[PDB]
Amino acid sequence: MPVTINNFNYNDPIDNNNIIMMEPPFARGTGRYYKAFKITDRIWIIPERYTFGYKPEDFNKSSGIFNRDVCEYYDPDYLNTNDKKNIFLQTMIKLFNRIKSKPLGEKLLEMIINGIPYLGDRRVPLEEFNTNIASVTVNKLISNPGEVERKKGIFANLIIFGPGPVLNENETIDIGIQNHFASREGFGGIMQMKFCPEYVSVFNNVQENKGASIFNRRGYFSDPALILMHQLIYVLHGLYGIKVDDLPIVPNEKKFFMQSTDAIQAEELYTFGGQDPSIITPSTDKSIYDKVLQNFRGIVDRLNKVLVCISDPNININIYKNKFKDKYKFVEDSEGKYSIDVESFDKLYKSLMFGFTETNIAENYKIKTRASYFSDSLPPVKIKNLLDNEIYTIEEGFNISDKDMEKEYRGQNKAINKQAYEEISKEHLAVYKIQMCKSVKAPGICIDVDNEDLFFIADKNSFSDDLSKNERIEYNTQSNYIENDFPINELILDTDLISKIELPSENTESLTDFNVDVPVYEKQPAIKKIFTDENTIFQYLYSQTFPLDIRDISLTSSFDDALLFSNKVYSFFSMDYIKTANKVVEAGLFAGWVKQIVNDFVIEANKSNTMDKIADISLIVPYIGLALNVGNETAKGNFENAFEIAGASILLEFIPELLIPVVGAFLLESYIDNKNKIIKTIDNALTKRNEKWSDMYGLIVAQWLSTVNTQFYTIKEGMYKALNYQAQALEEIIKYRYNIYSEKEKSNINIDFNDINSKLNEGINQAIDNINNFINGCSVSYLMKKMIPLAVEKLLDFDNTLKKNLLNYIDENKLYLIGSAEYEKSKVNKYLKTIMPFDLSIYTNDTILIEMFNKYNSEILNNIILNLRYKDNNLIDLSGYGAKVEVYDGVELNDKNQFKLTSSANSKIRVTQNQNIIFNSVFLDFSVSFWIRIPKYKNDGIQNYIHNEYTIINCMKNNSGWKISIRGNRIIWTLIDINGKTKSVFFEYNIREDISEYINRWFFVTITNNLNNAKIYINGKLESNTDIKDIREVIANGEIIFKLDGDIDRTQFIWMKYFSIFNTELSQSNIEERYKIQSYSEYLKDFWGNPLMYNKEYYMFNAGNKNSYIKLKKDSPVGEILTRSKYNQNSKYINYRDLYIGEKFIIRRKSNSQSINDDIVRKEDYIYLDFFNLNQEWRVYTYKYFKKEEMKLFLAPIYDSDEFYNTIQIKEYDEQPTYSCQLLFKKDEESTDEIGLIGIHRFYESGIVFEEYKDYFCISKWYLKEVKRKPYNLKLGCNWQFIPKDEGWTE
Repeated sequence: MPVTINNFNYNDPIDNNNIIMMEPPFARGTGRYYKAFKITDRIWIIPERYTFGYKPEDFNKSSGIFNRDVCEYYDPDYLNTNDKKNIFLQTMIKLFNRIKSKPLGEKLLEMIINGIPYLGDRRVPLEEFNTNIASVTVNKLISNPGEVERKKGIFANLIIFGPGPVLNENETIDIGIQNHFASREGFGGIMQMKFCPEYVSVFNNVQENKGASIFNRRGYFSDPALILMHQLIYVLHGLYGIKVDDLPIVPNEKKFFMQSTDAIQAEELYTFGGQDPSIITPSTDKSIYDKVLQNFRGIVDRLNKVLVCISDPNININIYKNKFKDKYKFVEDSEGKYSIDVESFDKLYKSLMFGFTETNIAENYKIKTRASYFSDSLPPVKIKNLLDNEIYTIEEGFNISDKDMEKEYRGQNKAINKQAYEEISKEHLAVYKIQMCKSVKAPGICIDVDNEDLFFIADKNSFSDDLSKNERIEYNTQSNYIENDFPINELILDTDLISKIELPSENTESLTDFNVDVPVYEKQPAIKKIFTDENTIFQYLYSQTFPLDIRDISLTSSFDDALLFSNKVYSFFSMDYIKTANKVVEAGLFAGWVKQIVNDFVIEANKSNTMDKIADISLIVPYIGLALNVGNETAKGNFENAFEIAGASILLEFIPELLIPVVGAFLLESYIDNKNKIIKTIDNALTKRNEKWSDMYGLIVAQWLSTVNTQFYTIKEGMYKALNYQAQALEEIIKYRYNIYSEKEKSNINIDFNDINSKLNEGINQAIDNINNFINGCSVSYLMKKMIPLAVEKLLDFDNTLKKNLLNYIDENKLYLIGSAEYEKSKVNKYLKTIMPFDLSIYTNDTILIEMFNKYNSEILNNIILNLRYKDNNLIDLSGYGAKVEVYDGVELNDKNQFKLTSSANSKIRVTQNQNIIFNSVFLDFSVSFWIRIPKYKNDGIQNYIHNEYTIINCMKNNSGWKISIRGNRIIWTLIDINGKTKSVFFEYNIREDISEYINRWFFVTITNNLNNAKIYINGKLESNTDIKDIREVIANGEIIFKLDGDIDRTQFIWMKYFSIFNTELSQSNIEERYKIQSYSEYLKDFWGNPLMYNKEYYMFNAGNKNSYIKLKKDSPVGEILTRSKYNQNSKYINYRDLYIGEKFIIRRKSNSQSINDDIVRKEDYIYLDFFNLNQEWRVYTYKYFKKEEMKLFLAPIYDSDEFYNTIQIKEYDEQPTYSCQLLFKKDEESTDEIGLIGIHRFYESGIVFEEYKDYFCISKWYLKEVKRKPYNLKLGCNWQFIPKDEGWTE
């Protein structure tokens, strides 16, 4: 039969059957009875204020509190009269009907009703049903008081009292005697409950978006009749007796900003559900499991031993034995002897522990609840009337589809309903506050902070170290890993407990001994003063807030001034924003000023890709340090620089000390002489090692989740608060500016505040989205980088020791006992090689962590191993792992990451790596990318060109590795194989073809090998490929040393720019992006790729013609174009074109010619390109009003016209990187429109000597298409390459 609610009023006469006057167990024998109603059998409601342990004066509000976590509300005038008691009882009936509606409520019930507590705790022999114990029975009055008093015994399972002296507090107390509890040792007892239906908690969410664009009423409130099932699941645990006590999670209190909280056991963590039960280590899980199993076996022994009761003759035997067997799910043998089935007990334990939880109940009932135990909270709000059927419907609840609210959880939104659910005045709320004040005796600055805002950091005393126990293993031992996931189909298969037997009656004899212990509660002070000077969130969020009674303010960027003056506020935005906000305008431009300041606020709050630079950083929020200052004072300096040089470890202000004990070795002393069972022991040892790997990973994950995410969530909450405060301050300032003036401007220009409020809220929402994404990525990066390697090191050492021990054992015993051994030698040599990969999907289930972990792992810029970059005249790895580099300050290098390597031993770079990261078993898969410049041959050393072999990059550690060699016109990549053979990759440049653009030029090279193929990229394309299909099984273990390692001529020096080695697959669509990112630059390029320089000798080169230059004759000053020649010296071995030809285009200025001062780079600079010929000065001239066609520029004598603007402009006209420039001679400065397009014209120049047929490159309207469609300009007369002279190139 389904559970049935009995409906009746409060003034009904005492029937002594359904409305009795019992005595609560904690009342002992005082003699003050209480009326009590029953809803369902063994579920007694008793409406009255809980007064067992509290003083009568305790109820009124005082300066004290009870517990240091929750915020409390006092009220003495609750449940005063019969009307209030009747309303309480009606609300209880309504809530129970709401619970009974859904099938899951019926499953939760019918389980705390049919579960009868065992008769008698351990202080009784194994053959007695000692009914006279305070944890079983209570006494009820039969006769009307005054002449005759009788007491009869009545059973119970749950007694629901009223609220305590604090309405918010709800608890489920149990019964225990002489400091020993029968509710934990598999027995169970009657339990009480405290409750109040009206008041409910108010929570909030961050990731999601609120329905309304307002923060006056924000968040949600918890639905009544769902707080109740939390207490009922606690009651079910206590009643079934599995409320085992074990290691708590103590909050650390060794610092001045730590949270103070009472210890919390696993009972409060196993029922809240979600990701919280994952901070409970599997060792503690198995310990609890074993304790529960042992207790149940003990009760099996007691139940099989008991045979007669000597207290109440009315009690039967066989029916009670059958009922207890049904309750505990035992197995009855044909001889009447009970037992325990391991699978049945495991199923029961999982169903009772993981099967029911608050998150699952909320998801089933479609009710909004919090995300985790460690989360935000808000002051509570009451409900005006829970009985009015227009507000709360027992079929749906707060989400009535009639009023169009069953969507997006609209029913429980505080802002949208806003009318039927009053708030609670803060004139009676008492909270635990901490007063943080400066070291000075009287600073005038003493800040208050709630205890609910500080950082919660766990302590290392709360994590067990069962890994270090010496383990004995034999062929009969298999260890089962207990899961932490509940399939909801268990209850479906159970199907409403059809097989349960009807419970026996509740009429037994009365009790005699009623001695039982009762708790005593005491108040605490609510003020705690500490002296601190380390500025943090608690010191910035207060300075960002202005007093309520002030009217006019003015933002400023001085935190010291913000603390000193209450008039000003602190703003971490830009100085232009501060100036705009401080500006004062007139009535004419008020609307324009308002729009401008709102747009500026939105743009300033929306920033995600600041300082787009070649560096490998995806996203960053550049005002977190300026707004919060969390860590080692990240506010000062550059947050971007600090992040890029310190990794993700700079935000946190307390680095946890990990607990990674060394795991104990195995004791495989089974000593089986025959029956070849040693293989079973070996396999069991391997499985046990796997389980220990899993346990260590779980421990690391639990500690991470307990500390790091908590601190980062506090950071995110502070960010939300700061942004909201800034928006509110801006709106208040705008309102004051509007209100300052008289009615004239109000009538002339009209504006409403709702539009600007909505715009500001939208901006805040977008900014919070970006900040949340950044913080989540940072947290996952820290987890994957700074914690796992230590664990994998410890497990690798343990694996080595275990392999040695197993090898010694097998050699000493089994090698002689059994001939066949090579199979298990191969097993112990191969299986113990590969490590178990990490995977968060096994140790966590909720999508919030998994999705961002997957995104981080899919990201390609988070897989750097050996990020080599220049930073402060030193080489520091930017990968974040931390590698030791040995260099001195004597050497001098350019800032833009330039390395020069030669045969001299003076230049020495030593790198020691932390190659203990999760290893790559397959290997044969990586990439190496770098930028090279190589010298040129000087027609000397044919042996050097042909025979010589040299290299600068190598990895030779265990006589098998890989290296990259460079020859004269060759690129080689050699890898070694354990067998003896070697595979090599060859590439070369054509030099007899007379076409070359790589020689003495920067060139990007990438080598990428996978299991299938090894590929070479030099320009983003494939030219030469060869197969590496052979399985090499050679892994790079040692260091890589950068040196030629050969004493040769000093004339050779190799230039290197950017070394990056990836252990990740780089197949395609990433190499080209890397090329573009690392080659993109604002400045201009030389012939080879160096920055364009001033006062540098230059010569003409264009891709249109291979032989053209400008030369001025030594005898006579005439400049013109002649054809180029080859090298004058004859050399049949090799030949090349001539380069050091023509006249220089030096930028010589008489005012500043030597020691030019550092200037400021500006786009489209005004540069004059004129050269000097000894004492003759030339002038570049063009006839302003030219009427001819194809007219050359004039090299004229000196003219006294310099104030006129005949400047030359330089730019680019192609998207992809190149080595060329675009020159322009703009005669009119304000020519905002295009004067003309490109024109290549065949021209018969009117030369006196001869009519030269040239291809002149002028501004003509005959080739509009090229520079109108704007492709990548590679071939044109608009190249104008500037080729300097340097000692690297020998004439």
